[PDB]
Amino acid sequence: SECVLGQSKRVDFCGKGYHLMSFPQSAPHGVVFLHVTYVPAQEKNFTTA
Amino acid sequence: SECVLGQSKRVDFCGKGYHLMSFPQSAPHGVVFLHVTYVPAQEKNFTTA
Repeated sequence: SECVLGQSKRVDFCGKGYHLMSFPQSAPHGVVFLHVTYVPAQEKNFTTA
Repeated sequence: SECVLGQSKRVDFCGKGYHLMSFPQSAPHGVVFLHVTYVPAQEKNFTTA
């Protein structure tokens, strides 16, 4: 109800990172979620005030 | 996962009041949280439109 039917702001609820979406899949006696998330990359230092 | 690794918008979940931060500590067979929150103070009336 939270991951699929909208976007989630709870940390580490729908995947690891900033959540984007989720896709459900059926499974025998269970369910599988395919969470699509967003992760940063190469960074750089700067001087801030 | 929620109070420590981020900021929580849920009400009366990560302590009482507007949540600011949280700190974890270990105890024999358990965990202890130190929630740091924000609470209003002395107020005054005003006329509004």
